[PDB]
Order: sequence, then structure tokens, then C-alpha cells
Amino acid sequence: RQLPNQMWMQTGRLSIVEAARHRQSGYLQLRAGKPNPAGGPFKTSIYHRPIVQAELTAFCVGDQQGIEALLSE
Amino acid sequence: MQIEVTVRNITPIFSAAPGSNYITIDGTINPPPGVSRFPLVRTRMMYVAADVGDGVIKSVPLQIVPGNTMRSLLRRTMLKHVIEPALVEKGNKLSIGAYATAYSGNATGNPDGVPSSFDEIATMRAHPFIGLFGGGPRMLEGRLMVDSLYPIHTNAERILGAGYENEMMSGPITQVVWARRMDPILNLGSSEDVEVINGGAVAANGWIQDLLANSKAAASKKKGRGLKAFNAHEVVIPGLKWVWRISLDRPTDAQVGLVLLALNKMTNERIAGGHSKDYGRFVIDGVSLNGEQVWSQSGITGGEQYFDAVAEAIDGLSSKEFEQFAQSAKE
Amino acid sequence: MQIEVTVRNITPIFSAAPGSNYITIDGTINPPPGVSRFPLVRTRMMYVAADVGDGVIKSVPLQIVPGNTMRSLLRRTMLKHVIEPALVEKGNKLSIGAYATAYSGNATGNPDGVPSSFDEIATMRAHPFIGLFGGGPRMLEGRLMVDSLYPIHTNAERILGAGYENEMMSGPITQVVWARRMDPILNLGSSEDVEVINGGAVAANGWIQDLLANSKAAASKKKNGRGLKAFNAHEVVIPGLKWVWRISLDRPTDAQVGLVLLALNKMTNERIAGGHSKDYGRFVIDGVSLNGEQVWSQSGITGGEQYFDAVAEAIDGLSSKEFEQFAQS
Amino acid sequence: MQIEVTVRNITPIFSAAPGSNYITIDGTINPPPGVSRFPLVRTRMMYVAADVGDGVIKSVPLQIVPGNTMRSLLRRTMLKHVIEPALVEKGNKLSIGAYATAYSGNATGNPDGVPSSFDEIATMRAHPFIGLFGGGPRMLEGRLMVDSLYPIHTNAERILGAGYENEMMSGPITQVVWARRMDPILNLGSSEDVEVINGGAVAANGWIQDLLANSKAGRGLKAFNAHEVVIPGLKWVWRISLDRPTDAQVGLVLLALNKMTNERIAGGHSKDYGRFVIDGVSLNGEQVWSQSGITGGEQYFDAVAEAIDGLSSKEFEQFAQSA
DNA sequence: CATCAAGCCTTCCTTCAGGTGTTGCTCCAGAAAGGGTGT
DNA sequence: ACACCCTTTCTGGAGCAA
Repeated sequence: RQLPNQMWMQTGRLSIVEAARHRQSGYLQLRAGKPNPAGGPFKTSIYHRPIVQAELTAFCVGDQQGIEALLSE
Repeated sequence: MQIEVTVRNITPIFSAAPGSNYITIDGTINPPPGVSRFPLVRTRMMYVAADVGDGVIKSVPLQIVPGNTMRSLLRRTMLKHVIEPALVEKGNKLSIGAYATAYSGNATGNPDGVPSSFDEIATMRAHPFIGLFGGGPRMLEGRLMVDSLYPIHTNAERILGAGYENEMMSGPITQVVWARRMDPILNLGSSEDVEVINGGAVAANGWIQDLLANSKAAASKKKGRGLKAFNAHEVVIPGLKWVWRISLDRPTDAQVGLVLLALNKMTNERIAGGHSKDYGRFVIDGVSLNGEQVWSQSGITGGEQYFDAVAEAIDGLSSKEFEQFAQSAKE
Repeated sequence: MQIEVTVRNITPIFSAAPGSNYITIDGTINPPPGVSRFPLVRTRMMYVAADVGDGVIKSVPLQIVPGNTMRSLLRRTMLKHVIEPALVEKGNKLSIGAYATAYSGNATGNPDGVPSSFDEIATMRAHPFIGLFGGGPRMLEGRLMVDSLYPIHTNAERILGAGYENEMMSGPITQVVWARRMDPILNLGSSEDVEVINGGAVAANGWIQDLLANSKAAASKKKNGRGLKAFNAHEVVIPGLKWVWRISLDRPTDAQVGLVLLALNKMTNERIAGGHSKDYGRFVIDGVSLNGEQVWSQSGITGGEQYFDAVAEAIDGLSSKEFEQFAQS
Repeated sequence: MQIEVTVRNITPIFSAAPGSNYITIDGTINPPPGVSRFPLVRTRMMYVAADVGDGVIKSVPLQIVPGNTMRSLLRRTMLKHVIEPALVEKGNKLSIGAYATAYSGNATGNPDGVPSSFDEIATMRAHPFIGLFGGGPRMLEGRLMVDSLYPIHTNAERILGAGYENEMMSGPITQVVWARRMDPILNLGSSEDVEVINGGAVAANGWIQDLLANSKAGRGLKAFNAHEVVIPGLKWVWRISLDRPTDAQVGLVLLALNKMTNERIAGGHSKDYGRFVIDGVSLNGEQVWSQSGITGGEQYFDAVAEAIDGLSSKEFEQFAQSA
């Protein structure tokens, strides 16, 4: 680990304003009047997962030419 | 909808930057300790990446008015001049929560975490005022986006882009203005000056005696508060031409018409602050709608469909949307 | 295919960071307890490894827009400016599962887990929009990698590599912008100001007495309704600096490249990463390089004729049936 | 309401700018060190943007009177000319704190951190003087908005509106004016000029030897100094602005403007420096000034007449009352 | 119509104001059970 | 009659660095 570990927050939110605009315009056929950030399509979820800058070292028995071909891909 | 308002302040601009800043009597900002320093209230400053010298982008200070301040200026302009007269000429009245939500985005400092229904969201974004400033206990996205007031300067050439080489500004655009508060009682001169004071000479002499006692206490401290206060505040110099970028992602025609009506009624409005020194007075010299210049001496010229839309909507304006917009779901 | 967009933020960038960060009345961020502090919500900073001033690498703060935010911004630009007009103009319509799958990659339309054969996986990855992002109930892998919006900065150099030494920003790229909410009942100054209010002076004075009672209760407690007066801060990335943004395509069709190009053609009307009421994130595109070939002009993207023609025939055949069969079955 | 009080100074205007500025015996302002320097107290000046190269606009100096100074001048002529005669005529006597809140913004340097009631805010912003000038312990906002006194100059061509271009003056508008203070013992010259001096000849000799001992090694009376002033006869303008005023407040402003003819602007009281005459008063763009004072604006004068009648001390008292 | 005069001294700042109050975040990031009712 | 929608209902801890 070249750096100390950090944590990345990412969120999943469905655009509530765009959902209401599409629901009036008819492009979204949603019969539901009220959304729910708790659960459902409009669940604004938060999830935090670790992040590391590092150098990755692995050891294996294989032909170098194919391994360098795959790793250059 | 892209709106670009080039204004010209004819008084100094003072949007006070928060902080504890000081200045010497000679004019040096934030001196090292030991030398005598006076409180300086600097104007609001945006750091901008700019091209200093040749191909050397650096962070330079450029003194601005915040987009929150100009957004509330736009809001209170269309509120005092358009929305409130439309509510006054009919029987509609707002609750104190509805007034608070219309003027500051919320009725209480605590929002409710539930969001509102899609029908109410759609009708509030279709509203002329509530669509621009969507706040409330359930946070809506308002389609009005209001940028900061940037001075047309070299330091904002990566902000401004092309088309702004005319009436160009270089160098420092700010100035420290010093203000003093004298004690009125030291300016008393005779018994005719003191006859309006209860007690007169006795009360005046008591004021001098408390000032002498407080000065002796302060001298014992160094080697309450009186009314002598010599201090400073940094303002942005008058005469600058400023850019103000107003944006509206798919607006109702009445909403951009309401922005146009507010820009019409920006006459006799103060931009930032320093009210009693007449700071913030300005003259709009240009408004371009999607790059098309629509400003004349008699306000906005052209753009007629926006004005008929906002006239029809103000004729249809009522207090019901304001009341149910401010109505908390938890309350 | 490696599309690479060089942009310049005309307005500040404010991608909000988690945690309870605080700042004093001056610029001291996170003071020790025992001094007056204000809630600061900072920009999205990540610690990156850089070799500047030394041969070894160190951890430097780099203020970026997340690749998730840019990926969903590209997705919403694609939908709002290309896909929703195309589905509207032929009268196609989306159910809530298809809408959630297309606009958020979300699987709640069919949360049971849709089985996918390799043939329909191949046709769905060859779809102009579905193959870019994938996901939803079928959990499909998209063809699109969207990098973070990395500022052209000396902290970002190992990320950026060579070719960015000129016009390279140095020093701090952030500034704390202070925002306050004023209680507007305090700004009621005349009978004309309060005449719109129901109750008028009585309701205004009731609000004043409520504010004084709440302030006295807070002062007594410090020795639960919150008022409208607030003074807070938000740290933004300063406007006018140059960013780069890498969108890689893992073996695309020309229609998918044309869809990314049409998204970038209509992207200046969008906003990068929040700060919406303060117009934050407004930007111009300074350049677009398609595998190193600089392809952007003032009038959008010139060239790339095969991609634009392929996405034109893709949009002419773009129906919601593919979206509904990608979501449900 | 937008009032433009365009005036012309009879005598050189001197608003002392802060700073340790210096001058040589010539007209070199702030010289490099190593040359004979004298303390120069420059006039207050404002940087203004002005078109200097016929395409290029640049920040140039322009000597002004601050809007704080002119606001306090307007407040003081209202107080000493209109408010105090109405108060002592009816027998009303303010407190010492109320007097301090009238002439300054408040009585104490610590304002209260509470907001006042809306009924109080409405009564004081409907009051003439307290509506014009807010402040107090609870931070009232006045309806009066006082700009700086700007000379009609080509440096202010982006500051003024239209119609001032024929009157607009070019060139430098300042002078380093020299002053000196003698030690007057050196000017005695006669033994009958020390009969008024206690001690007399021995006292004058002691003062001379004290001056010689001070010059060999307290500050004496020998001073030679300079102050930069705006030149007299300059045509100015003064932008008073009103945020939704009552007619009594406008009448109070016009009553103050009618009798500023014997009032001094900024500093230089011993040198009669602040003297000026009012060339014109524009009332929302319409000229209302003549030789005898303000003509027209009759509803404002009648409103301030019925407002000055019944002017009570208790409004000032509960404006100055802390919380 | 030519010079000779073609300054000399000394002043060369003094006190004081040299901030006050507030703000000093808000909310939510769940999924199933159990009812309706609308196609 | 089986699909989506709109509501309740429900169990525990607690310290905190840059």
C-alpha cells in the first residue's frame, strides 16, 4: 500500500424531478403517486466501500508471452 | 434558457466576507502582530483559475457577489414587485410559514425527510415562482440556477469566455474604505447642544466620567464598550461592468417571464450589502436571452411571449400553491 | 475506443463529501473542540499518489468529481437529450421497471433476478444505450467505463500521465463559500411588507416571540425546532480550471460511440455534480479526443461521420420494447 | 425615492484619508526614502472605473467625501435643525443614551443579539428620523441610503447618468496645501510682550533654553505639514436614495437639504474648508431647487410638518432601550 | 551686448479609535405484511 | 384473480479522528 486506505461513498438515486416530469408527460407509466427513498425504484441508497492505492504482486507458473499479452490487453 | 445580465454598479459593491481580518493604517491586509491594526471587513472574493503571464494558470483572487446573494436578490425582487402585488390585488393571503417558505425556501429549519408526491412536484415546478425557487419542507429542485456576479476582468477570462474584450478591466478592483463612529457626547459644545438631554450637563459629565474610567481600565488592561469605533471595510470599486448568469433548464414560459419581470424591476435595488452607505446600486446595461440581446433603456425589449405568459400566470396566481407547498407532511 | 473530454468549469464545482466537517469563522477546517465552529460540507476529495518534487510518491488531496456522478450525468444527458425525445416522438412509453433500469440501472422492476442467455446478452450489449450501462434486473455489464473528472493539476499527474505539463494548475483548487439563510420575518419592516401575510402584525410578532423563546431556551440549554437563521459553509473547487475526463469503450458498435458523441454534443446544457441553486458545475467543453484525434470544435463535434450516421439509424429504430425486454423479460 | 443633491463647494474640501502619506517640498506625493519628506494628509479618494484610453477602462483615483460623512452630516443637520428644536419646543428631553442613539447609531458599542418585535420595527420605520437612520441595540435598517459626494468629473463618467457631460470637468482636482505652526515664543520680540507672561523674561528664556535642549537631544510647537484638498468651485453630486419612504421622511430629508447652507462638509473646520452651496436638487429626476431653497414637494413638507408636530421623546427612548 | 548673482534654515506630526452579534444545519438513505382497487 | 400501490411495524446501541 503506497497510500493510507480511504473510503468511497457512492449513491444510487433515481431522479425524482425527472420522474415526475415523465409521469405527467406519459413517457413513464407509473401509477404510484408518492415515491419511497426507503425501498423501491426511487430508493436513494448510500454505500461506502474501501479504496487503496497499492502495488499488486502475484506469483504463478505460466508462459510469460500469454500473460503479458493478456495484461497488455 | 440562458440569460446573461451585464450590469454596471455606480456605487461600491460590499458583500462582506466572513472572517477576522485586520489592516494597518497604511493599507496592508492582515499585518503581522505587533503593529497597530484595525478591523477590516473584506468584500466577498472568489478564487478563479486564470492565465497570469503566458500559459501559467494559477488561482488568483477576484472579488464577487455570491450566487446565493444574487439569487435572493432576484427572488425578493420578483416577490416584492410581482408576486406580492398579484396576491394583494386579489383576496389571497399567505400564512407566516408560507411567507417564510416563499422568501427563504423553508418555513422551519427542520425539513421532513419524506419527499412529496409526483403530482405535487410536477405542479410546483410548473408554478411561476415555486418552480424557480423550489424549497419547502420537502426539498424540490428549482429549475432556476443563479450564478455569482462576476466582474468582467482578466482574472475571469476562463470564466467569461469569448465576446467580453469590450470595456476591459485589468488590475486591482477593490478599495479599503475607512469608517469612524465618534462619541456624540464628545461633540457636545454648549448648553444649547445639551438642552435636549435629560440632566444636561450632569448627564454629559457622567458620560465623560464613565469614558475616563473605562479608558483607565483599558490602559490597565493593555499597559462595556464606548462609541468610538474606527475601522475599515474593503469594497469593490464602482463603475465595474459585471456579468450575471441566469440559467433555466426547460422553463415554463411564465417562469422566464417572471425572471424578466424581476430584471425589469431591478431598478432601485441594492445588490449585496452596506445599505446605509448606498452600496450595491447598479444599472443594467445588457440582458441577452440565449445569446440574443433583449435589453433597452425602457427595460426588456422583445421577448413578448414570456411577458404574456407571466401576465396570464400572475392573473392566475393564488395562495393555494404557496400554502400547500409550505405545508409540512410531518405537520 | 478511448474518448477523452477536456473541459473547463465556468462555475464552481461542488460534489459534496460525507462526514461532519467543520470550519471556524476563518479558514481553519476541523478545529479542536472548544472554539466556535460552523458546518462545512466539502468537495469530493480523494487522496492520490503523486511524484511531484521527489522521485517517490506521496499522498496528496485531489478534488475530483466521482466517476459514478459523471457516469450518471452522461446517462441522464443521453436520456434527456437523445433517448427520451426519440421514445416520445414515436409514442413509445416506459413502465416503472424499464424507466428505473434505463435511468438508474436499478433492478427493482424485476428484483427476482432475470436469467439471461448469451444471445440476448450479445443483443443487449449491442443495443445503443442498454449496452453502454447495462445492469438493472439482468445485472448486465456495460461497454462504458467512465473515469472520474480529474482536474489538470500537479496532484493528478500520475493519473494524467504525460501530455499535460502545459496549462497545468498548481496549488490549492478549493475555496470555502459561505452561505446563510436569513429569517425573513426579521426583514419585515413596514405594514406593506406584512399585508400579504395572514394575521399580519399579530402573526409576525408571534414569529418574533417564538424566535426569542427558542433562542432563550437554547441559551438556557447550552449552559428542538430549528429556526430559519443558519450560517454554514461549503467548500467548492474554484471555477475556470481545466479538467480531463476519460470515457473508454470496451469494443463498441459505432452507434454506441455516436450516442456518447451526441451526449457530449448536448452536455454543456447540463451541470457537473450538484450545487444546483447556485448554478454550480456549469462548464464548457474545450476538447474531445477520439483515440487521440482531437475532434471537437466550437460547433459541437465535427467529423466522426460513421458514428453519427450509425447512431442516427439507431435512434430511427430506437423503441421502448428493447428497454422493457431488458428490464422485465 | 432617488434624490440627487448636486452641489458646488465654495472652499477646498478636505476629508482626511487614513495613512502615513508623505510629501517633499515639491509636488511629489509619497517619495522614495532618502529625501526630505513632510507629513501629507491626503484627501479621501475613491478608485473608480473610467475610460482612459478611449477603449480601455481602468481604476483611477477620484477625490470624494465618504457617504458615511455625508450621511452623518445630513443626520446632524436634521438633529440640530429640525428634531432638537421640535423636542425642546414641546419640552421633550431625551436620555443621554437616546441622544447617543440619535447622533451615533446606538448608545453602547455592544448591540443586543436579539431581534426586536415587528410592531417596534414598523413604528420606528414609520417614524421620520428613526426610519431614516436605523441601528440601535437591535440593528434596525434605515430607509435612507447615502452615497458618497462625487465630483462631476470624467473619472466618474461611468458613475454618473446622463446630462452631466457638458458640466463634466477634466484634469487634476487637488492641491497639496501647506500649513505650519510656530513656536510663538520666538515671535515675542519685546520686553512688553512678556508682561502678560507669568515669569516674563526668565520664563521666555527658559522656554528658549528648553527648545535648545530639545533640539540638542516631548515635542515642541514648531510644525510644518501638508494636506491634500479637493479644489474649490468643483461641481459635485450627492445621491440620496430612499427605500419605500413615508412622505414625512422625504420631507425631513428636504428640510435638512434646505438648511445645509451653513453646514460644513467633512474636515477642516478651522480653515472653513467644508463650505458649499447647493446648485440643484433632483427629486426622482425632477428639479425642485431654487435660490430660496426647495420649491415644490409640498406633500412632503406638509407630512414632515404634521410629523414634527407630536414628535415625542418616547420613540427615541424605546429605540435606545436595550434588551 | 558679455558675466555676476546662478539661496540659505527649519520644519521633516500629534491621539485615538485599533468591532460589536449571530450563525455555530436540516433529512435520509428499509423491506415485508396486510389491506385495497384497477386493469 | 393476480398484478401494482399505499399504507403501517418493527427489533439496538451510542462514540466520534483529520
